[PDB]
Amino acid sequence: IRLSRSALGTAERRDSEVKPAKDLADIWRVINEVNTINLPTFALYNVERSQPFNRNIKDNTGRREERFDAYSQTLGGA
Amino acid sequence: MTKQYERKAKGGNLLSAFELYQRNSDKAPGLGEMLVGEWFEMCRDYIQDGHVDESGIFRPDNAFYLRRLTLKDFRRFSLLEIKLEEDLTVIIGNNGKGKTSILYAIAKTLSWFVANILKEGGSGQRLSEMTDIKNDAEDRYSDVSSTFFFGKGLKSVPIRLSRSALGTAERRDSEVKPAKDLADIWRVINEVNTINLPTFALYNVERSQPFNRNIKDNTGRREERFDAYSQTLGGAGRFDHFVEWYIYLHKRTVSDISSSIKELEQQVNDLQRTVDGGMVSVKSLLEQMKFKLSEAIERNDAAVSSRVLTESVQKSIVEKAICSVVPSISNIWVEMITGSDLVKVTNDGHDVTIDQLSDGQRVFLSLVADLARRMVMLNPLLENPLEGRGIVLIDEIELHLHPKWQQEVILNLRSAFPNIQFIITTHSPIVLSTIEKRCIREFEPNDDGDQSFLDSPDMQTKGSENAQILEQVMNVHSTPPGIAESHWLGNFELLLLDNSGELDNHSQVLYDQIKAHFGIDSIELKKADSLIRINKMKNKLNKIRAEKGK
Amino acid sequence: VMNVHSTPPGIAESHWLGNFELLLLDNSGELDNHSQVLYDQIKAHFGIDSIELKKADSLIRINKMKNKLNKIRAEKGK
Ligand SMILES: Nc1ncnc2c1ncn2[C@@H]1O[C@H](COP(=O)(O)OP(=O)(O)O)[C@@H](O)[C@H]1O
Repeated sequence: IRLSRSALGTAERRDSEVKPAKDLADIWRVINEVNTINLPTFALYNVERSQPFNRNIKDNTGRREERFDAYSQTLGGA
Repeated sequence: MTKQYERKAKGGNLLSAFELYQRNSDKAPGLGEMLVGEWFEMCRDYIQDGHVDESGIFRPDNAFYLRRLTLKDFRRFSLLEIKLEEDLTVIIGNNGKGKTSILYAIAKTLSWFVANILKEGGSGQRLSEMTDIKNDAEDRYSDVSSTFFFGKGLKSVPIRLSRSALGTAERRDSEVKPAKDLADIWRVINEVNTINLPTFALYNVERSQPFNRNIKDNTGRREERFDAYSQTLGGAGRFDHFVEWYIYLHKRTVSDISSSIKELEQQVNDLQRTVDGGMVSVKSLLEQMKFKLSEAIERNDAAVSSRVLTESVQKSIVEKAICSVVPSISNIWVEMITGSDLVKVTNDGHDVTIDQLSDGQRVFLSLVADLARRMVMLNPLLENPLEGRGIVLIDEIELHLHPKWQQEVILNLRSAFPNIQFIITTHSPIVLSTIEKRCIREFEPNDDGDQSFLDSPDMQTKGSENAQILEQVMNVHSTPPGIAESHWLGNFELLLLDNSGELDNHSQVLYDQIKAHFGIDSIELKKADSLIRINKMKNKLNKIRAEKGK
Repeated sequence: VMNVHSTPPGIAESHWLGNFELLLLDNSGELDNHSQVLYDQIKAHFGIDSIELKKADSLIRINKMKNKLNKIRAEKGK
């Protein structure tokens, strides 16, 4: 998988080659929906962690109980 | 009534002189101008007197700093009393030992000073209900005590911040009256005639903001002298405010007033002659700029009457403060890229912007830049505004800093800001290696808050080895205890000591695996070889002694 | 690995052991006025139980008896 970007004000724009990642994640998602499987975990813990306080707002964001809530803001840094 | 006040004021007291000035302020003026001004030019001199030492650093005659702090039932501390150094105090300990709580309490105490400096009879921050009162405390209340020092005239100004818990008979009240008195002195002396005010800054863990490229346009609030007190004791410094102020300085340096006031005068001269004959319609709706001319005349005398430094001079001072403290930064300036003005720096010979800066460099840059801006804005009467009074609290001074940078983070800060009392907390022994032993307050590993005083370490940390400071001061083994390979040298030493000294199979296999793991010329192998050498020589000496006689 | 000194280089007290090495090896390995002054400074700053003073006194002991043995050997080598 290759991520590519061109600078501002450039006539020629470079594209990204992200198809194999889509294929692998499609395999994971389709197999999981047909029959439950174990899904990989992708997390990023950058400097944006260590923020003060906890449970700032009620955070109406999508029912933490459901399984695919584990991928929400998983690579945000905090 | 006034005889004792007159006698005491000549002896070196400002509070009595302040009371005399306040009491004679509302009396009959003119005939009593000399007597009321004599107290003014004794209270103002107390805050303004100072000499330049042999090192070329302005040393105030009367320094302002906090002497001792007492915490009673405040969080994990049942009763803790702390004595603080005049220049630099370092608080060290394990996690959850209350180091952050001490800085938080000092910031809350300084909040009242800041508030009463800003507004007449202002109210500072006061303790929390939910999290500040000690749990399982039989009194359900807490208080913090401060004993600031402002020269021989004010040897002690006790400050008490107190609070009760959720549900009590008597609500404990504060004793912020001396802080109000001192800040009232500062404010009214400044308002009668501009003086230098102390800077109180708190830098918490929450100073690692990722920075925003979008900054609000300069409305004018970032150039007021009383803007260095905005969110100063609030954790993160206002780096966006610094960026706006720096861009303002760049714009006013590249534009200046001598290239605009003369143009306004020329336009007025042309238009007035044009409207001389009549038809003043070309000036009735053009009178707005003629009145804006007088408006620009105002707010400009304040730049000459308050003895503020030139904007170019302020820019140069801030730039040289930033570059001489941050190691990677070489120079900093503003460019008009695609119209908007943005700040660029020089990191390791490259010209990245602020948003491209790493978190380690950006946080330290923001800290030093905010401190320099606040000192420059609050100290307009000094040749070097960085040599001004103040108390700055920094939590985790080594945050996001490489060990190479930790060896020079204290010396640079002390050199840039000589007259600020720094109260810091650290987790690194590399920083402690550059700090005097007298400046360190330590929490014992076996401490649940029942202790009453913070002692200095027994070993001199300044100029010491990192391993020695890790062992004696921080009680950390040089090698990791949880790694099996870290005990091989001691096991080899014991297995060679109990044996006759010859390398038997048990010692030989351990030596071989030590060689295989650490390497051919690791320190462990050299130490093992030296132990073999000394054991062989000791055996030789014992054999010689046995052969000498029976 | 970190490419960092274990002892800070910007501290004047860090080079005191090396300075003592120089001022001790200069004449024959014996103490004199400036060497004794530097030893007193090391003792007062680092302390009595500090490893710095232990290294300094071990160095003094080694050098004094090295000088004695050198004189003994030079006596018979003439
Ligand atoms: N109100 C309280 N009552 C009792 N213990 C508390 C209270 N507030 C905090 N603590 C404890 O005291 C410590 C506070 O941590 P902190 O002041 O940040 O110390 P450090 O900065 O050294 O990590 C933690 O161990 C916490 O559990």
